[PDB]
Amino acid sequence: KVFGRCELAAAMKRHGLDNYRGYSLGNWVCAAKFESNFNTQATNRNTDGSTDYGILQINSRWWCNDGRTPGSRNLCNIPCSALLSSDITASVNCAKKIVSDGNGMNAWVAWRNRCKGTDVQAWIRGCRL
Amino acid sequence: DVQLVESGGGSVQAGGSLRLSCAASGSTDSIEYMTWFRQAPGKAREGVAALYTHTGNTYYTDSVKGRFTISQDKAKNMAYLRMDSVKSEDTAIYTCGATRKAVPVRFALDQSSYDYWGQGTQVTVS
Ligand SMILES: [Cl-]
Ligand SMILES: [Cl-]
Ligand SMILES: [Cl-]
Ligand SMILES: [Cl-]
Repeated sequence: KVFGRCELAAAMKRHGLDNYRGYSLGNWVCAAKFESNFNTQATNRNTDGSTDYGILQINSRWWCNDGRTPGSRNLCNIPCSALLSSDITASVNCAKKIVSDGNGMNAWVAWRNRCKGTDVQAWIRGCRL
Repeated sequence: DVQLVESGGGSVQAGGSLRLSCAASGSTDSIEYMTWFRQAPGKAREGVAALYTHTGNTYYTDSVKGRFTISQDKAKNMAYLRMDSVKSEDTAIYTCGATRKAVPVRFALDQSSYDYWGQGTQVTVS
């Protein structure tokens, strides 16, 4: 499923992401834009045999288990398949753990590169939340 | 790929100070952590001090807390280890490591978390 911007904003708001660990809702929408282009089925293979899964490109070495990744830690205690669902809930709940790790949203490279320090509110503007 | 190059090192008196430097080059944009490891004679490599480059947050092994300081110059892709109040037990080969993955803090002092390594530099406490 490919979310619309305001569709995803409303879903993320319902999941309690607004100001989660200090990050306003626009940060989360922007992150999903640049991580996955709002595509819940996005995947990216890495050179360590891990794969990044879903709308927030969560990694299979550290966070979810896909059964094929060397050195798997599964800190979110979930199958990576759950992160390719059309509803965002498993991704969100694992993202809540990631963003709480100690370095905020810097975990997301696309967020660092294209969202951090920008007018992130623009991503929720017009959505009538 | 990322190349890491150490400078500094050598002999130092107990109680004294040395500074090590690590310069990264190559695909440096994606560097997440720069971290110092060491390996003392007859022992396994251990993580000493890790720095998360996008926040400046630092993580230390217990045996060096308060004495060693890791810092950076992010704009120059540099990491530094200032070793103050050195002890006998600090004699070791010190190696710079880096990774381009966003390793959980709890694994930031484990060597298997790292993808890129320098050459090692000897520090000897007399
Ligand atoms: Cl931040
Ligand atoms: Cl916002
Ligand atoms: Cl060279
Ligand atoms: Cl070493």
